[PDB]
Amino acid sequence: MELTAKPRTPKQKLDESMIAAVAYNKENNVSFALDRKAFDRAFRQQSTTGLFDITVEGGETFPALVKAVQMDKRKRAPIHVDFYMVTYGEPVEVSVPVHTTGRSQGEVQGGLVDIVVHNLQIVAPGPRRIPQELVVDVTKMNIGDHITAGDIKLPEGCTLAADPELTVVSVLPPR
Amino acid sequence: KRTKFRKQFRGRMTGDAKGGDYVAFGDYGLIAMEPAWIKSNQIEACRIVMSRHFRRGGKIYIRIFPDKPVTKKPAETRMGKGKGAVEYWVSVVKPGRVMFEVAGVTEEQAKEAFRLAGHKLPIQTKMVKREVYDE
Amino acid sequence: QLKTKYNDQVRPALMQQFGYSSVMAVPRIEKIVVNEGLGSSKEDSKAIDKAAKELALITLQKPIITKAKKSISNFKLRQGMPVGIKVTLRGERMYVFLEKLINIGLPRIRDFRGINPNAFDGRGNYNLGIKEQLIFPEITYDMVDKTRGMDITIVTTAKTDEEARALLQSMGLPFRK
Amino acid sequence: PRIIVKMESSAGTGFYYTTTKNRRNTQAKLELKKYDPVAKKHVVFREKK
Amino acid sequence: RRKLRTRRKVRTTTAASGRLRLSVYRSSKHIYAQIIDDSRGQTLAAASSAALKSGNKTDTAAAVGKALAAAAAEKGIKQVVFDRGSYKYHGRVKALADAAREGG
Amino acid sequence: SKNGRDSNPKYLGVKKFGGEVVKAGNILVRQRGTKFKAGQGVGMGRDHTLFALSDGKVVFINKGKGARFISIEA
RNA sequence: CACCCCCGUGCCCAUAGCACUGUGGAACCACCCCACCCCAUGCCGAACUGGGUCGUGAAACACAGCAGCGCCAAUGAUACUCGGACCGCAGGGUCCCGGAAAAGUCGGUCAGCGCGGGGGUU
RNA sequence: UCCCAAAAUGUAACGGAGGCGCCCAAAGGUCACCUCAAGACGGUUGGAAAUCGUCUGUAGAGCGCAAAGGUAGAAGGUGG
Ligand SMILES: [Mg+2]
Ligand SMILES: [Mg+2]
Ligand SMILES: [Mg+2]
Ligand SMILES: [Mg+2]
Ligand SMILES: [Mg+2]
Ligand SMILES: [Mg+2]
Ligand SMILES: [Mg+2]
Ligand SMILES: [Mg+2]
Ligand SMILES: [Mg+2]
Ligand SMILES: [Mg+2]
Ligand SMILES: [Mg+2]
Ligand SMILES: [Mg+2]
Ligand SMILES: [Mg+2]
Ligand SMILES: [Mg+2]
Ligand SMILES: [Mg+2]
Ligand SMILES: [Mg+2]
Ligand SMILES: [Mg+2]
Ligand SMILES: [Mg+2]
Ligand SMILES: [Mg+2]
Ligand SMILES: [Mg+2]
Ligand SMILES: [Mg+2]
Ligand SMILES: [Mg+2]
Ligand SMILES: [Mg+2]
Ligand SMILES: [Mg+2]
Repeated sequence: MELTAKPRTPKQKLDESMIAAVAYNKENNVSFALDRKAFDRAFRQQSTTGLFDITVEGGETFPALVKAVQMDKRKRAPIHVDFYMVTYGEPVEVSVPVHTTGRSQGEVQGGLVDIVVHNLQIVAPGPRRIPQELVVDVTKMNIGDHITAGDIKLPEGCTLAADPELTVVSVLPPR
Repeated sequence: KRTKFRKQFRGRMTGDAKGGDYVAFGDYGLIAMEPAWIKSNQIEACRIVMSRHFRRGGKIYIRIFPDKPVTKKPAETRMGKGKGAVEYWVSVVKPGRVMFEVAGVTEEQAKEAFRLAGHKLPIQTKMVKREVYDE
Repeated sequence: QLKTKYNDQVRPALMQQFGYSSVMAVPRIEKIVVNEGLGSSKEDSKAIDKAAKELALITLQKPIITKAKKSISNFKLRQGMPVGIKVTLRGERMYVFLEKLINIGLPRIRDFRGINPNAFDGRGNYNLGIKEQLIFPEITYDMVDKTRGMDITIVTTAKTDEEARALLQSMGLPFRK
Repeated sequence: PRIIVKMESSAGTGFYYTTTKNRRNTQAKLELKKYDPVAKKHVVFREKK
Repeated sequence: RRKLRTRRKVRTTTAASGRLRLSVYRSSKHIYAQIIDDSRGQTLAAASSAALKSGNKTDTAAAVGKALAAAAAEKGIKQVVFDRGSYKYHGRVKALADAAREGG
Repeated sequence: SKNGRDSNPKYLGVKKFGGEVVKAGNILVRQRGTKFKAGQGVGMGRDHTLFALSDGKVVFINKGKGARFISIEA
């Protein structure tokens, strides 16, 4: 993720594939321009549950995590992005997608599986280690049943920041 | 459709959409690209058409809701009374606001239901997928 | 009368149960409260001025009337009317009523084997309920044949629900098995 | 209507009227106050008439 | 609740008058009876019972009153406003006033 | 029920403003309750209008939302 | 202001407040202590209150730890908008120049300043 | 009285809402003292809601009526 320039304050930010952004933590807080194509080609494949290292010209490569993007309503084009500086140890309240595996009852004989919460906010005390996904096997539950967060297994030392009892997936009756 | 209590009269102004969150709830959605009023007539028409394409399905929210009383005056008269009663409620819809939202169907089988819904609505609209997560 | 006999049972309550750092940490009784509710049949001034007289004969205190507040209701409830007699009492005026109730009152219900056990508050505070007032020799049944009841609240310190098992046990109150 | 009324006040042997009368709702027959006529002293005002 | 003391420490304004405030503490056997120029964050002429007063406890009333009046007459202080506290005004705390202007 | 009704303007508002020299008896703000509160050097009328007792430079005090005061500095 | 610590009373005017919590004890404070009378409860010394030590720091209060709750809260980008100049039949939109939130994320804090009095290391 | 009314005041419409033509011998002066909704457990005939009792309780009440402002140190509730 090479960066040519880091503009100060309101600048040209040409629509020649330039996106404003920042990265910030306790100490340093840098500057703007990125790249629409390289960013969004990277932002899809790295979700928000994982990092990539950017560097303005000169030897300053440095870890960062995508956190909050801001884009054009009345459009779908990203305009601005926030990065948080990775610390290599302290826990970070990373979001994690909830996926699914297998065919449940209803998925064979009845209604559809429903991911009632697409993204949990587990604390995951992991520097480099993050869960890019979170698989939830459903071949068990029947119509009317719903898996809550208490039995959403959390990989390798990662506490849940949500309620134990809140519903996360729920096979639902047809129609 | 109609709401249960109110006040019952209003007005008119416009600017671009405040809170149109993309895809909460569903996987896929349709999204207005022009400002308009939209009728409970037209919302329920989109409902009744998309139900037929997803028969026993059940994957349809309506994150949009008629709300504004609007008041055609009686048909004979010169200007003079106050206002007519309301006929027909409408919800405002600014570009980039999401209106429709299905989940759990193949793209093409949802894209076709959105095409059928967009021929019933008074605005140009777009069909979309996923990316952004706010909070 | 019953004062040190109270205090010669609370001091043993210090011992066999727990081990508080302080004699002031001990469970103890604040006040006994009596609430007649004459609004179940509110006379315009007939019995309502009399029930205060009988409750006052019980205690040597003049009852206050807990009048209704706004809150008009299904059973037609204009605000200002009287609805409930109340007498709070403490110390010497109180322990006479309490020994009088452990004495000839509570034991002499026709159907009696103790009151509801160990279910009062999340705090240790407690509350007794009277079935009817027909358990007295201070009134003759022949006159007011349709005599009513009353409701008592036994106020006490305690942080723990299991620490209520002294205000009644080591004081002279049976409770159910 | 009428209930509240106007009512003149007359000094205990003075003159000075003052005519600010209030309700006949609860003051069924009462009406006495005090304020000064032409003698300096505040005096008794019988508000009969 | 105690809302009573704030109503009297407001009821006598800070100074729209130039007078002086005289806040007692007759909640113990520890009365302080201070004199306060509220315009400056300063206290002037206190009269504690706190060092003995010969073991008089509510009887000290007159003694702390005359000790205040002696402490303040020495400094040129003759305009008073008697700031009560939580307290009523009849006996123990009333005597501090009766003694404060017998000899103020 | 045709409801053509309404009520004459009430010239409410802040009259004398911050840093204006004033006089005794000047009316300094008009209000319904006590949006601005009396304060030192400043009285308050029966209709809750606060107004000067002394002459001079004026007020400026506003930290308490719902606790804002007018005053006069000699 | 030699260092602490306590009682009263102010400025500030939740970055100082709550909860979980630990320390405190006859120096101060507080509960318990008895009340025919001063005084008093629309019943009750629970409160006012009038006479006092022990007893206990239990309760309350004081002070520490604490960032789970609140409260404060950037930078960046926006939203809007003074003035300048335009597009669309219209609903509505754009460009230049300055001004610029709200919410959120980074974070920040379980305060800071007085005055008088009391007892301490004797 | 409140929108409209374009963050000063002002501002039309056979625009949109709603009140007044009174009350109060105390609902006034002052002096003193109390602090409200609402919910949860537990309680005599009442039990969704009488009344008591504990805990929560910037207020979610109340202020003679319409609304708006304001109000917890009270204008609210009570006595001399
Ligand atoms: Mg417009
Ligand atoms: Mg617009
Ligand atoms: Mg715009
Ligand atoms: Mg939003
Ligand atoms: Mg009409
Ligand atoms: Mg202190
Ligand atoms: Mg010691
Ligand atoms: Mg006592
Ligand atoms: Mg303690
Ligand atoms: Mg505690
Ligand atoms: Mg900025
Ligand atoms: Mg312009
Ligand atoms: Mg044209
Ligand atoms: Mg300019
Ligand atoms: Mg600009
Ligand atoms: Mg902000
Ligand atoms: Mg945070
Ligand atoms: Mg602390
Ligand atoms: Mg000091
Ligand atoms: Mg205006
Ligand atoms: Mg204007
Ligand atoms: Mg005109
Ligand atoms: Mg109109
Ligand atoms: Mg008052």
